[PDB]
Amino acid sequence: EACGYSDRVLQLTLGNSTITTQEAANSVVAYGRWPEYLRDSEANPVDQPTEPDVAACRFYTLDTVSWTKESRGWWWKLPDALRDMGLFGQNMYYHYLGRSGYTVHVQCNASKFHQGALGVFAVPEMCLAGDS
Amino acid sequence: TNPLVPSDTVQTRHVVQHRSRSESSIESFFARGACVTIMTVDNSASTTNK
Repeated sequence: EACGYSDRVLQLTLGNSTITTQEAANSVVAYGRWPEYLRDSEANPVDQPTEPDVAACRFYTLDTVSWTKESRGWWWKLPDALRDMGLFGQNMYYHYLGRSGYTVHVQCNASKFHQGALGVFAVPEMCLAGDS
Repeated sequence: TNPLVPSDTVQTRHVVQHRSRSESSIESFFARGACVTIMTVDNSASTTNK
């Protein structure tokens, strides 16, 4: 853009929360499918759904972890990582069934004199191996 | 028997129903060969008592 706009600079707003970034590498939409509500043709439970909207569809920040020379990596599962997050977690535990999409924003700044590369992966059905 | 459906007693959403009763029709219920008997015969030499 001749009037200024760029790939690296984004603003995301959901509910009462806004994220800004001046050093992005674009955004990814998994399998090219944007989150959506359940369609009537695909519906299954017959009862009137609860849709929390802005109360639950907002940005929750989890605990900041720390990257070092010895870090081997970190993992999280959804919805589990959000189970205690405000009105989302509450709606989650009061109902037998639920579905959700997510905007995941991973934040890690450093300096022009640091180096390193983090691979951020969203895995469908991420079954992990046990210790036995 | 009271012909009620869920929208009669609870708030329902709209659902486009795909399920069918195809397999529980009377034909479909009985469309299986079933064992009704086992008959025993043999081929031995017929002798004065047996």
